[PDB]
Amino acid sequence: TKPHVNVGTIGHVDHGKTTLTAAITTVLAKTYGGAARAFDQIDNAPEEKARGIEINTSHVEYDTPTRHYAHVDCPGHADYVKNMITGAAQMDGAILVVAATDGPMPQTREHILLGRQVGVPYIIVFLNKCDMVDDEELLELVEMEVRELLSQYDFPGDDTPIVRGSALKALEGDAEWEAKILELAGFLDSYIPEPERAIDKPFLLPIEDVFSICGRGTVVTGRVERGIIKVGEEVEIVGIKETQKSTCTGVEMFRKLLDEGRAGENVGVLLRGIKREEIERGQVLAKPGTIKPHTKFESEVYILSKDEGGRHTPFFKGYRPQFYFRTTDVTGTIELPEGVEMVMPGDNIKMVVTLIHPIAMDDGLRFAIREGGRTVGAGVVAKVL
Ligand SMILES: Nc1nc2c(ncn2[C@@H]2O[C@H](COP(=O)(O)OP(=O)(O)O)[C@@H](O)[C@H]2O)c(=O)[nH]1
Ligand SMILES: [Mg+2]
Repeated sequence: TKPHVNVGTIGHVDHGKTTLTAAITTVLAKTYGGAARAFDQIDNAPEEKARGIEINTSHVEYDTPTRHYAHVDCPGHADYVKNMITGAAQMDGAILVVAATDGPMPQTREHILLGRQVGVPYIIVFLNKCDMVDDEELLELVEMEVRELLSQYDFPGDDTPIVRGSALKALEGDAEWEAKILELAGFLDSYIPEPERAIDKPFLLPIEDVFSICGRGTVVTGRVERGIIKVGEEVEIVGIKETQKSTCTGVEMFRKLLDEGRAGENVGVLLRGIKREEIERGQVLAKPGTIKPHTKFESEVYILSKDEGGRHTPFFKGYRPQFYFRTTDVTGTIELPEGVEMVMPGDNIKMVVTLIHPIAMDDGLRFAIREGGRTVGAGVVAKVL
């Protein structure tokens, strides 16, 4: 029915993220129905588990007349880091909360940096605690500082919606301040475009298995990740080996002959021309010229602490783990930042990875770092080199 959008509040400690998350739920419920959530209920965030990594995060849900929002608010800076790198749902947009009394702070910069790194596509800013500021020239100064900050990290600072308000006075009931929270909900709907449906994205099928039907040819199996493959359409086999071009000669679902295969369907794609021996672990079927194979990439990664089931010892320059992209582990070489000799468990770093085999890759692709068969960390492709 109504579109679902994943948002969240980012910004420095005590700028007003939780108060704002409360005010959003409260004002939207007071204006056009729903259940209002108190500050206390969002503040003491429960602990969530993302494959062994522990993250304190509050998941609040609210509705505007057209959209349904799944909103994340975390207590500490460490949770934001973990959540942006491996968190359950990738943000479609973010609300950057900036206290007009403090202006941009170290975590303001960090969240903006991580946001682009991790591929958060839209940022709306709520200039909080304006009830405390009597100087209009001061508000303009903070606003200009925030727009400069966003532009520094490739966000369109000059075109970013900035709402001047007070999250506390709005949670309190003050109509004049409650208007500004409605203006913010308006920007969520107008500035963040409708999220792209999996079925409307270019066709991609990560290859889970290969078989060869007698007389029909090679069958490649998997769950259609995105788009639609119709019988007769041209396809590319991208991964370890040099990219191959073929044609979908059939689509099968447990004996049922389909004319097409859509996103979320477990399907068997027939390829006339391709031989079984040409298909390798980690290959992908995709709409020709929509994905490129790469070996070298820049990534933002988090290494599990011993407590999270990860290693107890640090790793060094010579570390060569397995990178689990979609279907298989691929061994990679690591380049640590200038001056970094070792990486401790529980740390996050910028890692330049060189895979032994190319992998169909785009910025924003998430992966797992495994040493045995055990997860030692998680990452996101920031830049494809
Ligand atoms: N003056 C003023 N203080 C506010 C406002 N919103 C929140 N605060 C207060 O600032 C403190 C920090 O708020 P909080 O949401 O917990 O910050 P967070 O850690 O960034 O989420 C709390 O004691 C709030 O009541 C506001 O609009 N104006
Ligand atoms: Mg908070």
